Amino acid sequence: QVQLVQSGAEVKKPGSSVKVSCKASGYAFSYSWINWVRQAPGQGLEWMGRIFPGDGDTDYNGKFKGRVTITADKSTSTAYMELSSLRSEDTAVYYCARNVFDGYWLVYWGQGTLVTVSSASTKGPSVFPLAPSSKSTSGGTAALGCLVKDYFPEPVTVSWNSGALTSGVHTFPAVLQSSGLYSLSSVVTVPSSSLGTQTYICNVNHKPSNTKVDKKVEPK
Amino acid sequence: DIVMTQTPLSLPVTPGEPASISCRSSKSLLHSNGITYLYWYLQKPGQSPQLLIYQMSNLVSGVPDRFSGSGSGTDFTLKISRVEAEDVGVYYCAQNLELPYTFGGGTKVEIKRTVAAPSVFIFPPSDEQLKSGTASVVCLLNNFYPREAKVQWKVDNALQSGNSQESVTEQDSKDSTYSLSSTLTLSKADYEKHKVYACEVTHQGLSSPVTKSFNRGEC
Amino acid sequence: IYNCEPANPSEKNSPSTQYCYSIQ
Ligand SMILES: [Cl-]
Repeated sequence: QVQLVQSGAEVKKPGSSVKVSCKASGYAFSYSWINWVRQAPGQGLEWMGRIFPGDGDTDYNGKFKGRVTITADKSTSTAYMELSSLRSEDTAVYYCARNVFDGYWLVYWGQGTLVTVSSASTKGPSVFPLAPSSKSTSGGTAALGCLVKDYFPEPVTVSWNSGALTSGVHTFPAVLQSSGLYSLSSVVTVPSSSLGTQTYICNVNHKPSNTKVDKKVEPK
Repeated sequence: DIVMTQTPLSLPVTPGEPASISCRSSKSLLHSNGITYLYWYLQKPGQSPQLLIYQMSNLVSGVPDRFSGSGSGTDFTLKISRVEAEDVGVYYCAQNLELPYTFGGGTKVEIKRTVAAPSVFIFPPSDEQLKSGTASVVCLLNNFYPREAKVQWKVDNALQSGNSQESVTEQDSKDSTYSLSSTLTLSKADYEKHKVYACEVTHQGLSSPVTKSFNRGEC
Repeated sequence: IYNCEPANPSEKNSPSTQYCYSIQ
């Protein structure tokens, strides 16, 4: 079973250098080219370079002005991509992919590594209620939610009533604020007629800061 | 470098009907050996890219037979004979004829369904946040189609630009709708400077723009 | 002369190319 397993998401400061790993198994590491391809927002896929681990031979995309270094460690069947002098526009998901000879090209892909380039410091979120009101009713339901504000880096997770409430939930993509911190809202739709007797609580978890918060959302 | 270009940028598809997407290269990808070095990849939502078609017309074993690829040396088409819901995602063409390898900009395939107007809700800032010195007001557009929508904030009937941010969900896998949040952020001070807070929503499913509003403090 | 060269960069060092050269 061919597998390519990459390192986890990485936050890097501007001007730094990141090292992304790609651990290979299920085939002969030495004898296939490992390629690196990135996917920046608003961009398609962009090729960075490749390495043939057997002899260490490489090819690089000239566009990256010598900022990319690709290496291999045969002892662990791991390929690496390093990108130096990071800029905000280097924020992207970086994939490794194995070339399969005889015309197939990039059949096997790693799961990708998100590299986020930012000067921001780790900070846990503040959690505020989005209270149901006469202005958040439709049909026979009411919308309510939680505003998870001012945290860094991604990700946060949100559940409702400790996981009991999953139907009607929308947790929006986080938005990057001008401050450099993230914010997102999670909303759920429920029957309006039982807002006085049903309790709704959002469970927020921010692992990078080891922050957990439970916020009760009530009518107002 | 060889430039790869795709069209359209976005393609709403109807399960059960055919769909086709196009690609072109700035240079012929035809080799003297008769092979055309054009590849089609698909990145399904939340997944890594996968290879569907190698060398213009060859289906990877296991890929459903409804997929096919064809073209000339410079212009290519990926065809789905009969679309299935599981075919959504971003399709990329790519060439490996020359270094550097290059990819098209992608075509995002999503599900076409009937127009559905958003349900609109508005949320004043919580007292808790206000006490912290900031005011976030949230407008929610729930379960609508298509994705295109316009949200304008009015405060005391004055249009406010620059102080809001939108977030939109990806298409729901079951009902094929979108939801959207628009959040207007003000300092607690600037916030108290005004009274009427209103969200005006324009969408194809609405005969006329809908407004949800509240009076600061009074309910 | 028979050409064993890889048709494109993704066949550089391929088993087919190596074998081709081996029997020339
Ligand atoms: Cl390759």
